[PDB]
Amino acid sequence: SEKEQQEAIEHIDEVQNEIDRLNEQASEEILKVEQKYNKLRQPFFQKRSELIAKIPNFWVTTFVNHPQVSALLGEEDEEAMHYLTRVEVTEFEDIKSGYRIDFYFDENPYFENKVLSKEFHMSSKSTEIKWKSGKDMFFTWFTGADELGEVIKDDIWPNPLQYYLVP
Amino acid sequence: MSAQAAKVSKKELNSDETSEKEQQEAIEHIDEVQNEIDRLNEQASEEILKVEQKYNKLRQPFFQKRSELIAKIPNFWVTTFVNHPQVSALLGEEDEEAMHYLTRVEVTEFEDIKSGYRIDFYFDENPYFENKVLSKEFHSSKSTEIKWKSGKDMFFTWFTADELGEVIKDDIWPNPLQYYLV
Ligand SMILES: OC[C@H]1O[C@H](O[C@H]2O[C@H](CO)[C@@H](O)[C@H](O)[C@H]2O)[C@H](O)[C@@H](O)[C@@H]1O
Ligand SMILES: OC[C@H]1O[C@H](O[C@H]2O[C@H](CO)[C@@H](O)[C@H](O)[C@H]2O)[C@H](O)[C@@H](O)[C@@H]1O
Repeated sequence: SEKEQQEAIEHIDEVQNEIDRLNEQASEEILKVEQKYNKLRQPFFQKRSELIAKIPNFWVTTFVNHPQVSALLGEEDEEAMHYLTRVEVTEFEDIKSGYRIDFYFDENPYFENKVLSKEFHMSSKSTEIKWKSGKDMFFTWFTGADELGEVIKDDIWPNPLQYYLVP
Repeated sequence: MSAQAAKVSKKELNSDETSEKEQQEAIEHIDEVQNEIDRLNEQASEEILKVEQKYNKLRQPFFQKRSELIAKIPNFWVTTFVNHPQVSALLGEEDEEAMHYLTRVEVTEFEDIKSGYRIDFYFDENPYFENKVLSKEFHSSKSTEIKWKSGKDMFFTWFTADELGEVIKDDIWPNPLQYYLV
């Protein structure tokens, strides 16, 4: 029994080793699916970008019509957001590495930066905002950072029209 | 006819046609592109579901075997829990004494046509309650009514949710052995 309990635990160790290999294989095959479809989708996101450029205030309105993102938007934040021209989400090619969100802003009284970028690593890198005279204030989320990041990546990004078109 | 044509002319001319139209056209063209995106999302989804079904079937006999082996080791699950940083903190010295009678944990997920998951806790005969199995389901959660013995009423507040359930399901279930040892 003291030996039998010992036999059982070695046997548990071996079964768990098989479990672990199978958990690893499943994760790898899933990740490859995501890597595959991230590549196939890229020409359509590019095209979709060009079309959104023809709808002024597309990204502001999309954000405003999203219950979670709106909770993140103060008065001046939303005014700054009027210079918001384009949002891109790019997942790193291997997917596991993380992703980046780019926010393009037209020339504005708030900051010098053309693009404000937030990167997520699997760790969080963001653009330093070159605020203009006395403008230093959403933009705090900029500097948990991954909740709004996931909302944009996973909710808004696949179908932003779902929010644009629905007050 | 003259008066009718006058009304018609006024209506069609007098009664924007750059910016509005541009917008409306763009929206229709974005929808077209979305349809391509959605088909791709659906293909990926299907692919991931086929991968998940395959490895689920591969994994199952091993998790079955692992449970039967676990039942031969006294204290496996207390030791696993006491060694887990978040479950350990919820165990008083009492709940720990009770968990010595805990022979078996099962986590069963029903995802296909969502019904959440279930954790079943099997106990040998013990001084604290009558129940052979204490279960909890999370979809927001159903739980076994514990039939305490006589002033034995006591972690087991959990059966009166999300965080602990997720910990056991997501952390410990796939590999309890890393806590049992480490
Ligand atoms: O792989 C299955 C998922 O496909 C979509 O999500 C991926 O594609 C999106 C763009 O269409 C990305 O924003 C996202 O990060 C990717 O995970 C779909 O939105 C999901 O519901 C599917 O499960
Ligand atoms: O298809 C049989 C069952 O597969 C899944 O369950 C197995 O895989 C899980 C992790 O992938 C293990 O945690 C579980 O113990 C295995 O039995 C699925 O969760 C079940 O609903 C399926 O019946």
